[PDB]
Amino acid sequence: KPVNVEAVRELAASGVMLTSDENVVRVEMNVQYRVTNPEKYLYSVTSPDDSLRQATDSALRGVIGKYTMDRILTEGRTVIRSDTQRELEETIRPYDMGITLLDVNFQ
Amino acid sequence: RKVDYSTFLQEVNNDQVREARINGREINVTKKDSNRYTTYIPVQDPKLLDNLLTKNVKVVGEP
Amino acid sequence: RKVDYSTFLQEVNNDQVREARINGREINVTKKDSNRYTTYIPVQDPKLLDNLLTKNVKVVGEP
Amino acid sequence: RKVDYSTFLQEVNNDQVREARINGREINVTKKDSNRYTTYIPVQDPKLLDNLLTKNVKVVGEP
Amino acid sequence: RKVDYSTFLQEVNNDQVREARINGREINVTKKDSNRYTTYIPVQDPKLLDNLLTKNVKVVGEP
Amino acid sequence: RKVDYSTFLQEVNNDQVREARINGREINVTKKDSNRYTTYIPVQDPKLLDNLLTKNVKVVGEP
Amino acid sequence: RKVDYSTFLQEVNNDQVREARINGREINVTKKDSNRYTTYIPVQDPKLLDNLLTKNVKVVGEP
Amino acid sequence: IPFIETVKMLDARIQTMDNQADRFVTKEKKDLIVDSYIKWRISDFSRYYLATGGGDISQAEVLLKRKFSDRLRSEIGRLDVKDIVTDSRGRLTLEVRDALNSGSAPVINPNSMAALGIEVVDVRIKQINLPTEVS
Repeated sequence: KPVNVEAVRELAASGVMLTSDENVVRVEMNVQYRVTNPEKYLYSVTSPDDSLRQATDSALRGVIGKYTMDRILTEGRTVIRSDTQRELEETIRPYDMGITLLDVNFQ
Repeated sequence: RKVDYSTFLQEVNNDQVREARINGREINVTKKDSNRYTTYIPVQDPKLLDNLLTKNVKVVGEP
Repeated sequence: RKVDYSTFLQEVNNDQVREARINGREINVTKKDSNRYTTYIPVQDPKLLDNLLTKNVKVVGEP
Repeated sequence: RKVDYSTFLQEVNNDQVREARINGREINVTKKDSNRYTTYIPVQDPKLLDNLLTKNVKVVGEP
Repeated sequence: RKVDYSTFLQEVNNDQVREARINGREINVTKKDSNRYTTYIPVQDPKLLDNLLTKNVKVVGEP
Repeated sequence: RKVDYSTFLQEVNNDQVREARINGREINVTKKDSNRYTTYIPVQDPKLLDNLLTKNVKVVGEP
Repeated sequence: RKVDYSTFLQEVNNDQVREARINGREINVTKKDSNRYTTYIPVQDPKLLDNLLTKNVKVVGEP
Repeated sequence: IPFIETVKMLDARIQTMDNQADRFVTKEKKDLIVDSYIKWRISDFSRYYLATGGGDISQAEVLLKRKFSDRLRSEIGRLDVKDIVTDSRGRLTLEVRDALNSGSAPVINPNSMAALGIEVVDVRIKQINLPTEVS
């Protein structure tokens, strides 16, 4: 079974989200990841990419929930991404998938 | 791998495909996560090409 | 089993259909209760695939 | 027997046909009074199938 | 005798044709004054059949 | 002497030709100044007949 | 040199094409800076010529 | 060696990637429409060929778009529209280029373009417009 280890894989997670101050924001995100130790990628979770997409969406929702609307719009665009990447890394840890994370960037 | 046409449309509507090589009825779909599969067009669908171009999906014909 | 196209339609709009496979003019129709019957298309219908998709009906192409 | 296409159109508008069996080019019409005849399509008419459906006329395909 | 398509459509809008026997590419036409001629579709036009149906002009297909 | 299809369209948009002899893909065109040439349709264009009919340009088919 | 369909439509909408040599599915495309390449029509497109004439590019056919 | 060795050609000339009109939010919620272009070269041909499946230019352009949009928005978020228009030395563009070339954590950061086989040589903004209502 061949696994495309070296190639960089892309994922898009977008959705209408609720902020802290009862406000609503249209948010999109891109996540670029690699795959290592292909035995983990193949024999741990069914469709690891879909699981990672769901985890990314959950982490993005959780991060946006805490912060207010205006800071998300203008000032928090750096702490939002930093929190989202850490939350995604913590979330996909128990799954023990072969995927390693390169960059989470806020669109 | 073979993936159903309705599932492929749900996938493209959710921004999961990157490039699609169309060979008549047959379509070779490449997802954004570097997974490739093949689908088949059931009947002539005019909305298919518009949906593909609208969602910023690469479309490639063949000889 | 052979079943005509009209009652297949108002079964589709009354969402009793789950999977439809279209090789040619014919459609292999599966109901929600896992009862399958073949249907024949009288003439090409542009609205057929749109109606099938909007009703969240599984659609399968054929090689 | 044979019947003009416009005759079939106005006939189905007034709701007295019951079963319409489509064999490609030909049409085998069944009346509400058990009268059977034959009609031919001038050229491909997308509105035909919609009109037959909206008036609750049984439509039957053929292999 | 062959009659031009633009003249044909204008004459149909004039309500002066009674029967039109359509043979695919060909049309055999009878005027209201019992004048017989023959015309041609340049390229497929459903609006043709729409205009003949709305003008109550007889339309005839053949095997 | 062959003329571009686009050039044909802005030329007829200017009301400058009279007759259009449609032979499948190719069209024999005569202007208002008795200049005759041939033009080719790239693909099937439904708006062609509507534009030609709206601007009082006569069309003739061929056997 | 082969160029996909989606980027060709992007160039057409961004106005970097002068004339299009359409030969069946194949389209021989020349940019406004006299750059030559070839694109392929994957599936029958009903609107490409609309945009092509809207952007005023010389479209030609081939015998 | 025939039938055993194939060859893939990667152009070392600088490639230019332009971005269509898109909306950015400044510090005072003033929406801007920004047109910008980037110029990039391949640094490590093997690494670039591995990172982008088959060495296709579009695949690398996609990643470049994804990162450049993020860095540019994060830089604009802290700035005034007057600060952006009055900027003549291209300080924000230079900072964006430096962030794209060297990422954040001879170590190479995985999120840097150096982790891929891409080097960004210049980032410039072509035109800055306003929404039709503001104009």
